[PDB]
Amino acid sequence: ETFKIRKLEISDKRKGFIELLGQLTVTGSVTDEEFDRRFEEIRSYGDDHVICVIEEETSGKIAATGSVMIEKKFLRNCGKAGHIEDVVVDSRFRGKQLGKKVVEFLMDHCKSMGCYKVILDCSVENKVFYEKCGMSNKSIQMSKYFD
Amino acid sequence: ETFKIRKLEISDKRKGFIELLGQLTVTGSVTDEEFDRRFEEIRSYGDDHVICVIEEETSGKIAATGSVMIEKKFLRNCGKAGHIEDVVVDSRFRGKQLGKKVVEFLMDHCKSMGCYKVILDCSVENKVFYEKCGMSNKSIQMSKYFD
Ligand code: NA
Ligand code: NA
Repeated sequence: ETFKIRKLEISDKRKGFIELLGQLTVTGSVTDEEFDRRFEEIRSYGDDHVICVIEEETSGKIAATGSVMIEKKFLRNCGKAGHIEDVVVDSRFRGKQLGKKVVEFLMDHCKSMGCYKVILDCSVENKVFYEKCGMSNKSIQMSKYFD
Repeated sequence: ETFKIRKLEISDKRKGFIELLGQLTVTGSVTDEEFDRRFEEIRSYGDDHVICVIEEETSGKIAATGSVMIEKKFLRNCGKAGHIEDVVVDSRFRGKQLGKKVVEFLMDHCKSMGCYKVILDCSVENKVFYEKCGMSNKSIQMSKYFD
């Protein structure tokens, strides 16, 4: 196995991208039409919304992924914060240090865009993983689903 | 005292908006030029990035504020999640139920836009406040500042 890190491309709909997201949470059965629609809506944000993928070359499937959306604010001298989302590594490839590579790629992008911070939410069990990526836990997440 | 809830407007730079944000965290001394630049960059996102303010009428200053940025995803059938940010109530006006009004305004906007959830981060001490707004705490926030 060999791993290539890069951004999501429109052809990744045939490389198990949506299937890998399904290891994080419900995707539904996303059609090619819908995949392309939402790919172009995200591409429209340019550098303010980046999806990283790692492809495993032999299988030609996506092995890991993570996203970041840059939020412009008024505080912090009209600063910018990165929100890292949708980080998932295929269970087959856990222990291969792919999730760190994804997170670092997105942190590198946000530092380069002049963000003052990056944040993400995780389970209590995954705190120590993200501490290894230089992060700290000082707040909690609240959520409301419109189920 | 009388309170009017609405969206941020370009004239709010003269109504203590940036001063109120300074009760949450560092703003720096944001110029009118920079305020207008960043107001128009956020306005450009339309319904995908809403800032709510509550003005206290007698003083004509902003008494509370909160923001939401809608993130488009591929999971959840190409769903949308609302990220509520930058929620702050002037210390003078705490106990007047303004923060609930702000949060509910932003949740109402996200439900109307078809989001499947809304999330935000808070201190452990403020968990119970947000539980009163119908939210639940099941994850933690990790952060990295580029200080
Ligand atoms: Na923004
Ligand atoms: Na988006």
